Amino acid sequence: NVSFPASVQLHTAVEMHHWCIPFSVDGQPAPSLRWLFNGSVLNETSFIFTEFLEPAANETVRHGCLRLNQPTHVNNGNYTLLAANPFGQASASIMAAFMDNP
Amino acid sequence: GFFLYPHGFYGIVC
Amino acid sequence: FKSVSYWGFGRLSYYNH
Repeated sequence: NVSFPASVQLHTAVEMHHWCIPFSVDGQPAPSLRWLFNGSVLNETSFIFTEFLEPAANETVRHGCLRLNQPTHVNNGNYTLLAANPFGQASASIMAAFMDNP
Repeated sequence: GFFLYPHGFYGIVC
Repeated sequence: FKSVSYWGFGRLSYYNH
């Protein structure tokens, strides 16, 4: 079984009806994941959750979005994706802005 | 963790 | 650690664990 360190890649926020922070993750064993918002652990609710694409056969890479539904200026801030497995840790952060702040 | 995936997603867990 | 949940409609609650 091919073992290798967890890795992540984060892309800038895109609007696709809902908002999406796109990402990729990889690793063997399959990594564990967590999101942070301004350094705080982000709990997934029906308005912010992780949504994956179905993975293609014969590949360990996983792609998806942090999907935000109906966000506002309060959701503007620093999003971090954390991944880990036994062979390494990875981390990536971007700034996202969804509405102008009053 | 995952709102959509109580048992993880193809190995990936929250 | 602290955590955050978004409940929609501009509602963010923080929770201090």
